[PDB]
Amino acid sequence: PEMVRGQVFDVGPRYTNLSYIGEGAYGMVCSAYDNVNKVRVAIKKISTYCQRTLREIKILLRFRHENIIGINDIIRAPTIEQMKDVYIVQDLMETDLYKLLKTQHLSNDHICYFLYQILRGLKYIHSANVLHRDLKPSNLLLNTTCDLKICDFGLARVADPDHDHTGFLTEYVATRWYRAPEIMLNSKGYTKSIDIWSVGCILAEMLSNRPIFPGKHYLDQLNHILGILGSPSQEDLNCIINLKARNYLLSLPHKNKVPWNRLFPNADSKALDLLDKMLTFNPHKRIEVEQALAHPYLEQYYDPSDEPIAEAPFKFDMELDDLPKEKLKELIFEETARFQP
Ligand SMILES: *CCC(=O)Nc1cnc(C)nc1
Repeated sequence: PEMVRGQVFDVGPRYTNLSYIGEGAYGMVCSAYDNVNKVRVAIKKISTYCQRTLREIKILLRFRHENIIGINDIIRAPTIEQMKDVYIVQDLMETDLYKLLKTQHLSNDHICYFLYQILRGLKYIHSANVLHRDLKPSNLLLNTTCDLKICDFGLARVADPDHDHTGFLTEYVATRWYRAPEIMLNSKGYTKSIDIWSVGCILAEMLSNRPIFPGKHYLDQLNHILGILGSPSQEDLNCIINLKARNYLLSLPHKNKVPWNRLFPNADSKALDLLDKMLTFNPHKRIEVEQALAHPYLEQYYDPSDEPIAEAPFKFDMELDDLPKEKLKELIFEETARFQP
């Protein structure tokens, strides 16, 4: 079996000429030559498993969309007893939006096209009643021709708006700078509006190459958001019934709105109108994915007949959070069976 940086990376004879790329949310990621399809591919090693691995595999195997990364193949031992590592093989993409924004200024045309493809993929995900819940530049892959694919469904959930409410300062898992204000106030992140806020943050980041709300800890994230949107209105406060959340907001000094054209003096005006609508404080007033696609900023691309939806809503058969470790390993084994000879 092949080794990389002193660690086993056992992808069978189909995949050769490994090159170490880095670490991801799962572990070691390499590229390799696929001797069947005659292209280099990306392979990630997954090494007591995590429910996030099963979630990712089940979703990605069910989804089929141009702007969502697929799973091409899965490598594992032929039996549960021998199964230790699982390797997930995917299209090799030149880069991701995190790397690209650290080095490259985007033209307005690239911003527009990237945003289109993000929302086109998101339309499909939300049409399946799924929330990605960790949209951010590093989860947006790009090829040499700037085709964009959304990746990492490890924190995804089925939408559940009727059970979205929670108390003030409830802990949350998803990446801090991309969290909607309501996560810190009264929301579990079980509604589609959670993902639109992340997309808004990504749009702002494409406009300036800097994250718009770089909070350094949980409540600092909310104070960055309020420092630009300004104090919420009476009406938007009245929507927050929880007293600890409400009263926290009422305790703050008045903050003025920072106009988008002052933060982004080089931006297209239609881009800033759409940004405003995605970065709306009140999640009920926030624009939805289909409205966003229909916004004038995206008029060159918008074509709902070419923005497909999922054939059916997605469902987890069992509730993943209460499965023991043996049942989780057993389910991963079953979900990956279709790739065995
Ligand atoms: C979703 C994140 C991801 O898969 N990123 C990634 C990093 N490196 C390569 C080669 N492919 C994908």
